[PDB]
Amino acid sequence: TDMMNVIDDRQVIENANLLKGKSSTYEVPLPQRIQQRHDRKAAYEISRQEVSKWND
Amino acid sequence: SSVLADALNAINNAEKTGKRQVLLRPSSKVIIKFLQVMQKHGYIGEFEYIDDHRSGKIVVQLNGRLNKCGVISPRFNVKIGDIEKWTANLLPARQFGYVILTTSAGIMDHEEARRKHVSGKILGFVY
Amino acid sequence: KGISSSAIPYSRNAPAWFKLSSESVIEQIVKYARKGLTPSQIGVLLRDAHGVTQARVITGNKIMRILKSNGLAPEIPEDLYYLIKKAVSVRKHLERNRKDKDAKFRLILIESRIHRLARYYRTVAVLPPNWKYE
Amino acid sequence: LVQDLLHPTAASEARKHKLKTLVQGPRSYFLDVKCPGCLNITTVFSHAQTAVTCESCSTILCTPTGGKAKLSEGTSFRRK
Amino acid sequence: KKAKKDFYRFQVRERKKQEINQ
Amino acid sequence: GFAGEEKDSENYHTKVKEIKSNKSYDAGEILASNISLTEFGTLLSPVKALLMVRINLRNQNKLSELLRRYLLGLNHNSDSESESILKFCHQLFQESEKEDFFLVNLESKSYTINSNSLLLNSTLQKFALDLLRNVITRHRSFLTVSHLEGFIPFLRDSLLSENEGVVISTLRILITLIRLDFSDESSEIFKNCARKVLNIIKVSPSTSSELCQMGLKFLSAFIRHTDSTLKDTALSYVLGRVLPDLNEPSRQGLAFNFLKALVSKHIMLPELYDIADTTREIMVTNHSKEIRDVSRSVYYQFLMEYDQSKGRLEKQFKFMVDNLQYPTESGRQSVMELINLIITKPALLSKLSSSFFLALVNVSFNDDAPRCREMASVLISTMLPKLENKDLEIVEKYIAADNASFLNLGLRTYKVSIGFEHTIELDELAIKRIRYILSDTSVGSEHQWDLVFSSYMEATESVYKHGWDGIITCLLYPHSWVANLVHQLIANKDKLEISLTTIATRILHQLGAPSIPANVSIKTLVNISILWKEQTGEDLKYTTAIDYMVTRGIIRSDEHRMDSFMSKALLVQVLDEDEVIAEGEYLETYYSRAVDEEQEELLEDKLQVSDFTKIYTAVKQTVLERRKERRSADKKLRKHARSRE
Amino acid sequence: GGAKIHLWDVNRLKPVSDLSWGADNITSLKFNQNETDILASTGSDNSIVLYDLRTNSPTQKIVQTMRTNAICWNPMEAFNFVTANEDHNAYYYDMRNLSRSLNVFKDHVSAVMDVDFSPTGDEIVTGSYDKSIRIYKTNHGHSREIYHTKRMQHVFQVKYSMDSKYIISGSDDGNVRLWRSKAWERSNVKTTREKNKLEYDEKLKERFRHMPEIKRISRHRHVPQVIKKAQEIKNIELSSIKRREANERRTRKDMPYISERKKQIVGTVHKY
Amino acid sequence: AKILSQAPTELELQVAQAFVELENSSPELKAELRPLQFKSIREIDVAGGKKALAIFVPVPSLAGFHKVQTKLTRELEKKFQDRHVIFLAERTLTAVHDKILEDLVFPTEIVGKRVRYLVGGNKIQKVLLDSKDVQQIDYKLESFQAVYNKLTGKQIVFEIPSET
RNA sequence: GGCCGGUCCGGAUUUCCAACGGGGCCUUUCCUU
RNA sequence: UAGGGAUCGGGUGGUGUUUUUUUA
Ligand SMILES: [Zn+2]
Repeated sequence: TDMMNVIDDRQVIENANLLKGKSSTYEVPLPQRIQQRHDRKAAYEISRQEVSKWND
Repeated sequence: SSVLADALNAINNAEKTGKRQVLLRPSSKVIIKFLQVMQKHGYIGEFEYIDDHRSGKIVVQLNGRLNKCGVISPRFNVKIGDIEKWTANLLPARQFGYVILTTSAGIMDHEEARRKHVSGKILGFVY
Repeated sequence: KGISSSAIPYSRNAPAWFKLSSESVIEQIVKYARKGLTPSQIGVLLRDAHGVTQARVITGNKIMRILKSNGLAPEIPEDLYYLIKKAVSVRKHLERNRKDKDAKFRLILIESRIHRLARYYRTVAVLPPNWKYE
Repeated sequence: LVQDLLHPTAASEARKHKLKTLVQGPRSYFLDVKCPGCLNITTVFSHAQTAVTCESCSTILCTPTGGKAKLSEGTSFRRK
Repeated sequence: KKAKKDFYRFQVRERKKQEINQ
Repeated sequence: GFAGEEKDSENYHTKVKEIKSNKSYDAGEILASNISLTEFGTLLSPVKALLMVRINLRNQNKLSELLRRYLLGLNHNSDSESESILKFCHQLFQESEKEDFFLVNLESKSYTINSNSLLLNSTLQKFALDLLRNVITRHRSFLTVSHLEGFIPFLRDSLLSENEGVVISTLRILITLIRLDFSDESSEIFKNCARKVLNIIKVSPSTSSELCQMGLKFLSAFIRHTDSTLKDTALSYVLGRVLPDLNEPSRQGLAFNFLKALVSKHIMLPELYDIADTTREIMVTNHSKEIRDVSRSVYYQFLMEYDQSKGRLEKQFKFMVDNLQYPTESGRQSVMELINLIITKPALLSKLSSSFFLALVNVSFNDDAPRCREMASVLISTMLPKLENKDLEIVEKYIAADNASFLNLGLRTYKVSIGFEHTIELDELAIKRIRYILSDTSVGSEHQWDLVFSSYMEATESVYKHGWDGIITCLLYPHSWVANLVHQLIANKDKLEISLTTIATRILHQLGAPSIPANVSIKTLVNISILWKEQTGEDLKYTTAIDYMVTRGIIRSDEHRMDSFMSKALLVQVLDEDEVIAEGEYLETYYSRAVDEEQEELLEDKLQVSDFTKIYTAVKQTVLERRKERRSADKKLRKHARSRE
Repeated sequence: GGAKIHLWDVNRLKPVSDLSWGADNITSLKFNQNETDILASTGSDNSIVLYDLRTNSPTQKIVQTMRTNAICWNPMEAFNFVTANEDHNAYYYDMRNLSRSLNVFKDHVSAVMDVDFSPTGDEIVTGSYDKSIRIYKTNHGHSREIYHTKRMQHVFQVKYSMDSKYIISGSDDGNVRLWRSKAWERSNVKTTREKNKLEYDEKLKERFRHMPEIKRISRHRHVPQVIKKAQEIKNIELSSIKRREANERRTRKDMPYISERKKQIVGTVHKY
Repeated sequence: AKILSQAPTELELQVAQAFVELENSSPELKAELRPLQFKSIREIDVAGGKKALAIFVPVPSLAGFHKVQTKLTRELEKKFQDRHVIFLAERTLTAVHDKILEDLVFPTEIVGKRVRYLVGGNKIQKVLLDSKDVQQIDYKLESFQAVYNKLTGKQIVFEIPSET
């Protein structure tokens, strides 16, 4: 951050307070129907996976 | 001509020539109620109301249940003692088909009219 | 007889590309009417040039209403005016050469079409009764 | 031939006549024209029915025809 | 071009001024 | 019947008597009518009198809530709380456990098979509902084993073979009855219905149904309070069935209670480590109240009461850091509440209180308005319970941490080794003396230009609110007192300083000049009136009266009424102060008229001076009229009215 | 299938799951014969929606031009089904690639009301709104055989008996009838000389199928003249559409060829 | 600043601070946020969980919100993010429901209303959107029908004549 | 009817969430009509 | 009862030849 870049400038002790070596998490999320469309796309993919068994 | 009458002529002769979907404009609310009760009794199928701003187009999808709708001109009052003789001289057989009346408390056919024990003026018929 | 008509769209919050205001439209309308333009012509001019879709849907009210509301209204309706002056032009032509029985037939039809909306306008009383052909 | 009398294909809706569709609509369209004398924008109808003249540089922009009004040979338009 | 010398009530005002001045 | 059909019909336009008050009527009616022997039978018999023919789902559902209204009336008055209703419940449990060649027959019509056999079962289901809420009569010291062992063999049937109507309530009864140690057959019934809810979850392809949710609450109670819980892999399966439902938290609730129960009983399940991840996810991102809170409860209980890998135990805190920036404005507050619970109810606080301090500083410098208050509160609670070296390095990084240094100095002072805080205040004084350069003069010049970012200012105003060096600070406070809220804070600081320890004339004139060219301004006006009463005495009093006449838009008018109230000898000093208060004798105009009535109420010499001032205002009106008549805006004298209306 | 599709078992009186995409009714539905967790349905959005009950969710939808009357899965292939829709042809769809209806059985004149497979999995039967059922081979796309009688009318539900021998046709005039599938065979046990002869000349007709008088004899049926008139005027208007399309294809730059199997699809959610 | 005279909520003060913030970042706007005024705002969740802000504007400024609406709604979907926001009119009555729907959806379009009457007696009322802006239109359709539901009592399903 | 302490190791205190129902009630404020 | 092929009048779109180009 700007506050972290202005504070942690001089001292050697950074591996105790500057744990933020990785970027952020946890998106917004997406709305309800769009989440439905996404995970039912995943459902269609696993269903085609489970009948490609029956192909042989 | 009337607005209910030509719509009923349309859905009559269109299924006489044997189609599945018809179009009818201008689709007044008495037409809405009139084929509302016939899809309640299972003589047509589902129907869509396309709504422009002008008048609206009712699209009725129908199977081969129905054979004859029809209006009555003019629309004159009938009693509880009169609806039986009107079902006599208006339908082919007795317990078969219906006769639709504008009753005062709703818009219904003859059996629900005599069930709620009301009456009104005769509107049309379907069997 | 066939059909030849415009089909105004289903939209009524028209038209979302209209940068212009809703007061300059009324300003242009009263400009054209005090230039002396009939309702049909002022409508078509600001349809094409200062492009409106129609003023009844950009402004909240039709142009005859806003002409009356800005005190610029006609004294006879536009249709009766145009049909009257067509009647006087065909009468002047037949008066010039009185052998044109086709123009006589057309003048009979034009006067009957005058009488139709004339008695309509008497029954609605936009122009007052006692009125028979100026 | 045999068509779904409800919502049909857009390829047939853009094919049939503008009255005969299930909900009627326009087919003219508005468009921004640059008058080439002084380059500034004015809107114009398509079936423009009269000779519009861009009052800034009052040359001419489109002469009318029976249908779509043709534009005057140096004009440049954006459909909108 | 297609202006009118009639048809409006301010034009009946100007033409009544005409028909009383002449 | 027909009145209800006409009330819920459609071809029926209007009346005033439309809302059906009958559902409320019965819950108000059985309060009196709870004979519970005869008239209650005459209540429930017309139920069956229609429940022997045909009833749709609509009529069924309104009858079910009608029975809920009956049961709510019983909750209000339970007429006899000694077992005459319980024998009644047991009673209704026992109740709800070649000739054609001559036969003319004419007008033939068939009947339908629905009429007997739907109503063979549905009345039994509704009687079991009614009866079993009657057993959830909750009155304490009325539950004994000798009271309830007659009812256990009836509910053990309508738990298994019921089909979904009452089961949710029967195991609610068992949730209420899990406390009382029953007989051995009935504890076998408890374990048998535990196997029943296990088979319920095994058969139902969704856990977000009310049946599985209530059964999860029952298994919560069965986990928490029995001797020997078992089938641990089976409850691991149940939890693995639960975890993909938590993409949709919607009245899960009961399910989180189930999570609470087994994380409290502390069973080692390896899928719980993924349950913690998903509950952290929904804890932040879930957009309801109290579901985020119970998820905070379960995640916090897991994090404090289970083990962890020695990289994962800081990885979850790295997730805490990565959710401290969360874009919604309430999930971040839930993050702050969990960080509050981390700092409160340890050497872990010292081990994590450096990164937590830096992140709370960055959240204090965030953009959310009400979250900044929680950031300040958590920063204060983190600085107060900190260790020695942690707080020392924290204050060092806060001191060293240009507007960044200003905000860090303000934050370290707001948190504020009191001598070390005074050394930080010495460096802050080196900031503050360099933080006063022509700003209030530029503000007065902007006011004069109008009549024709203050970051270090607000930081130094905060430092002045915190605080001959203080005298030089009070001198600089007059320099910035003489950016509207910044000048208001400077005026509040100078008012506090002058209340602590020519100068009064300069302060009052600079206060009055600010109003001409807020509630904090009202506070500074009351303080300046206090200073004027504490105060060239008659010359400054005439200067204050001239300032009040120059004042007399709603704030300046209220300041004029306040200055006249501070002024009111009674008139020998107030001769030169009613030159404008009588001139005013549109809700602000109505308040100004009330102010004029206040000035007139709050006297012979004052009335004489008021009559002379009225004659002087008439003379001034004559002088203005003479100037106008010698000048003579013809159409402009009516253009104002023609443009107003 | 009602106003919304509900999944429930026989042990509880409430819907265990809602399953619909949105607000559109479900005109029919059918489970699978194998991979029994999967099922299909047809809604009056002119739409096919497949559902999987393991994930307890709908899983793909295609929209066609006209409304699909009735689905029936394959007993043998287990991921191929047949939709019967109101344009006058049935569509042997795949499941795993729902963008090309991999066969189109065409020869009808009105709306095709239902369809099911033979249990042997290679011969399907459509019954339609014109007063005639007909039986299709799977890998042809034209009528193997037409059954009709004067008393059957508006035949709504035709199913295939579980030994692939009889065709049960329930009409609209009330009657439900039996038919043979192979209309020339008989249903008694045969001595092996009869079995060898009938099988022999069955194979022989099969290999001499393309001779131009064996083909006219084995193709000749007798349709009712309503179906005859409708089929021939359908032929002349289809030839007209083909000719006018040929003229536009001669002039215009890019009118790209669409397959007959891809023609009726108007859309598909989850493009891949 | 520019609210109606009733005392607002604290989040109303926050969005008013966003309004004065966009007015602090002035000279990219054409004095458009000088004649603003709102009667009241109100925020309510959808079944998706996230909330929606109905801002009632006293309707010269529905059309006064002319081409500023898209820029300011992405501005405040950045400032007061993640809560879907809409501007509305205020007080036969089918006309006022029609108009609140017409500006409720967006200034995008509606192109047609259907209502199909099923065989069970139920009805389904569909509204049909334009063809355009779909990547941001589809993200808020359930929000639109939820706010029309709780703002009218009626039941409405939005769809586009497109794929989804 | 569910969720939260804090009095003591399960009886009294409390916050919030839902469902019914209760009360003041927001909109002809300027105008002949 | 419907369908089809033309043809006249207008319009829209396509993109090859007759056509042309700073006079309309
Ligand atoms: Zn120009």
